[PDB]
Amino acid sequence: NASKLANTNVMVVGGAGFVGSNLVKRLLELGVNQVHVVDNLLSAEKINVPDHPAVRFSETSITDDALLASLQDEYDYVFHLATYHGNQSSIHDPLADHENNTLTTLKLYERLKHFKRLKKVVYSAAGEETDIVSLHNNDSPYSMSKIFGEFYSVYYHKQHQLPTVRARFQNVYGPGEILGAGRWRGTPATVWRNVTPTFIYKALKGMPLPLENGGVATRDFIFVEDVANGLIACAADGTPGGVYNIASGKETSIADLATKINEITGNNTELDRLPKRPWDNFGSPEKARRELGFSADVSIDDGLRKTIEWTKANLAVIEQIMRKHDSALATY
Amino acid sequence: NASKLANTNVMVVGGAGFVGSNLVKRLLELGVNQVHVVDNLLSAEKINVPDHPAVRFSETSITDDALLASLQDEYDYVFHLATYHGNQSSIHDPLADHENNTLTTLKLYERLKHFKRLKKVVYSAAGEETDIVSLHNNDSPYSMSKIFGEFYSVYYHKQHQLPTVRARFQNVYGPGEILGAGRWRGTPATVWRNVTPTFIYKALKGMPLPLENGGVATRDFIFVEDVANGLIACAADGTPGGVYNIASGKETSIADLATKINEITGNNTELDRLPKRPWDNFGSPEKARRELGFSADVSIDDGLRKTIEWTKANLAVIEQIMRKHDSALATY
Ligand SMILES: NC(=O)c1ccc[n+]([C@@H]2O[C@H](COP(=O)([O-])OP(=O)(O)OC[C@H]3O[C@@H](n4cnc5c(N)ncnc54)[C@H](O)[C@@H]3O)[C@@H](O)[C@H]2O)c1
Ligand SMILES: NC(=O)c1ccc[n+]([C@@H]2O[C@H](COP(=O)([O-])OP(=O)(O)OC[C@H]3O[C@@H](n4cnc5c(N)ncnc54)[C@H](O)[C@@H]3O)[C@@H](O)[C@H]2O)c1
Ligand SMILES: O=c1ccn([C@@H]2O[C@H](COP(=O)(O)OP(=O)(O)O)[C@@H](O)[C@H]2O)c(=O)[nH]1
Ligand SMILES: O=c1ccn([C@@H]2O[C@H](COP(=O)(O)OP(=O)(O)O)[C@@H](O)[C@H]2O)c(=O)[nH]1
Repeated sequence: NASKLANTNVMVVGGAGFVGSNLVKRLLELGVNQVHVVDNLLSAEKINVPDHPAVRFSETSITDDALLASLQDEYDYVFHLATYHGNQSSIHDPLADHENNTLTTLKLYERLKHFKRLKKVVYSAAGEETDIVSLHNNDSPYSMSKIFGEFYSVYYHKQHQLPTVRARFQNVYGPGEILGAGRWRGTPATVWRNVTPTFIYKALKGMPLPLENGGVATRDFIFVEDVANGLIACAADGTPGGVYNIASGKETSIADLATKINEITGNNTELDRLPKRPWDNFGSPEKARRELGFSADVSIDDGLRKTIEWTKANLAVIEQIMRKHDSALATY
Repeated sequence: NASKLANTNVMVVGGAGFVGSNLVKRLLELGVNQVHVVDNLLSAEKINVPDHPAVRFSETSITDDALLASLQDEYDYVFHLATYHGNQSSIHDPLADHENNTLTTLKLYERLKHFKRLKKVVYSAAGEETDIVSLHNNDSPYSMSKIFGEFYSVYYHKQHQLPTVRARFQNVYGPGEILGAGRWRGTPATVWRNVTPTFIYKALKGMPLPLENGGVATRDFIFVEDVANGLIACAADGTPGGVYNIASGKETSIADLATKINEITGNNTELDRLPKRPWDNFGSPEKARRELGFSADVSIDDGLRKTIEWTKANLAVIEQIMRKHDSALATY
């Protein structure tokens, strides 16, 4: 990254969220002058937004015309992390997705296009790096919104010199991701938002972890603190118009993820495991390493321990948050 | 195409426009039961929408929630031709483009997704056929909106079986395209909307045609009546989820276009021409021929004659329409 960020003014759109909150904490620790958090708490909890003399919090949508018109050219860096969480919610309501996942990026970039203090605008794009995409195998409106944000990022850079850097990451896990965070977004995935926190929660309650299909599917998990540092490196040193995978380069099967969670938590229950076959089943981190000196080196073992310790410490709070969706969960 | 369209109920979004109006006239002549024209007249004139017992006209945006909620499952075919006209206007105001070029397709498809009477939804996509696209060399928000409409067309077909067919065409010319049609959209291109009507207008006024760079650039022009028939063929016989170039397969240089316009009109003024060089400079029509039996066979010579005859007959009306933008044109 850098202390290029020291004493700077930063906006984090979506900064009350999982990746966002973690980014905000890291920015504060790097000595930034200001974080302007813009977040509508659609998929977040206000407890993730510090009450801090340096942290200004606008509890508004980044699509709000008044808010946009009120923005001043007083930012060195903008991190655009807002999204409509996530695939399942977006399928359920593509219009809610569009408002909070496509229009967000367009109206934000439209406001920022003539700002001159901006050094970098870092857009969380989802998951060497190529800039060719298929109309097919976009499984959700969410996936289309994310890709549309990359189209916008490239356009605004070429047309208006908006200094955009697209940061592609996926399968982020760690402290600050709260099952049930924010409003009901249509489906049980509002609760059960990703495999890692679902597994950690269930394991801490001594419950059998539900392995789907023997858990043969693999993912390149990345610890959230590495993602924060990756985003910061993109800001500091990322080439305007450019794109970087922020990735661990290491794949872990869901069976193995489950196994590790159970052993750390001491959850002594059965795992419906199966051997991975060739027909059962990722981005290279080399560009970010070479160009930004960035490496995501937190192992799945270290990362799971830190996540579990945080979950344990905050279990009551998380449980109380989850419970707000009990009646919608029963209706589904 | 077919008389598969005989006695059917059809909606034409954007049906007061250039391609739209021509499509509506051809539908009426093929004996359709109903055309529901939905058009906000943003880049169109109401004189292009017939007052007809069979033609219902909603002078509303297709994004209007009330209108969308009011739509009944009473359509056999939908043609989605609305756009924010065009590249230049979209650069000027990407937000106006988005509203009338991206959100249009999404909210339309969202309403139509559970309609069961629908045989085909034909989307005008702009310009064998591949479904791979680059984030680069999208010159405008318009170009991004058009591509986003293809993402949506593919998604809605795969997810909801919406029977979409993407019709890719460009450089359409002919009767019904009126210089200055609709509202001021920010730039002189509101008047001077395309090279062909600009040239025909100027030539009829005995003015030198402004050839840019000796006119070496070439385009595959297509007569609007061939485009209408191409759209109808897509509706009748196009494969759901699929895409077709609707194209002439013949390239004409702007110098040659200018030359032909001058000779038909008898405009006896100079042309700043240059020889085309290899470094100075299109979609195949074969898929549509093979699969739909569709061929765009109107030559540039025949098409220009028909267009010029229409322009001549309607010159006063067109001039009066153009004049509404005099004060915005002077301000630009
Ligand atoms: N977590 C992952 O593995 C993952 C993977 C790939 C990409 N991403 C991307 O990373 C970014 C952050 O995701 P996250 O996991 O922190 O999820 P998240 O839901 O916790 O964070 C998104 C934040 O955006 C906010 N938001 C939603 N609509 C808004 C609007 N209109 N205006 C302002 N804020 C709004 C939410 O309230 C939330 O705080 C997103 O862009 C996402 O697409 C995440
Ligand atoms: N003319 C060409 O060479 C060309 C080339 C490639 C693609 N296309 C595509 O063909 C289609 C028709 O283009 P055209 O040349 O007839 O231009 P056009 O401007 O004449 O027609 C577009 C129509 O859409 C209407 N419209 C705009 N916003 C609307 C909204 N929100 N709701 C309903 N209607 C709305 C306009 O009022 C207009 O009648 C468009 O999709 C365009 O992108 C045209
Ligand atoms: O309760 C769960 C939740 C998910 N998974 C698996 O964990 C993986 C999660 O993948 P990812 O987070 O990348 O998103 P997804 O692929 O599901 O869209 C998938 O293989 C799921 O089958 C599981 O076994 N049990
Ligand atoms: O008054 C004009 C208008 C345009 N043109 C040329 O005609 C072509 C029009 O191209 P097209 O319609 O496909 O759209 P464009 O390429 O301009 O975006 C371009 O080469 C222009 O330089 C011209 O010579 N004189």
